[PDB]
Amino acid sequence: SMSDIRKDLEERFDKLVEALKNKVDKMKAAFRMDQFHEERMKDWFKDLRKEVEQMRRAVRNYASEALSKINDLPITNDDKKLASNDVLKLVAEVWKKLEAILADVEAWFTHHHH
Repeated sequence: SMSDIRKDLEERFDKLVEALKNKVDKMKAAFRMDQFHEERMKDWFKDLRKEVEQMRRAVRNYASEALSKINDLPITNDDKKLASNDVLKLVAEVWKKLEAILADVEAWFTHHHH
């Protein structure tokens, strides 16, 4: 069924978001506003952008597989397109959440620093 496919996809998306958030939160709690820590944020931001890229890659892989499952269902082509539309909406929402996490910690450090 459609809802199973959707529900399972959204659960994977939510795990990526939780995992990214955990990584960012734990850095902020370890962060002291001193020099050693300041000079390292450049590299840590570099590594966080790689992480986001890797998760956006996972997002495409997970969505491609959901679309595969949808296209195997005994439903009309019209219904398949409606389903893929719903998948694409879920993809847009996990993208937005992943990008906000990154944007938010980048703003936290700029603001911490000004």
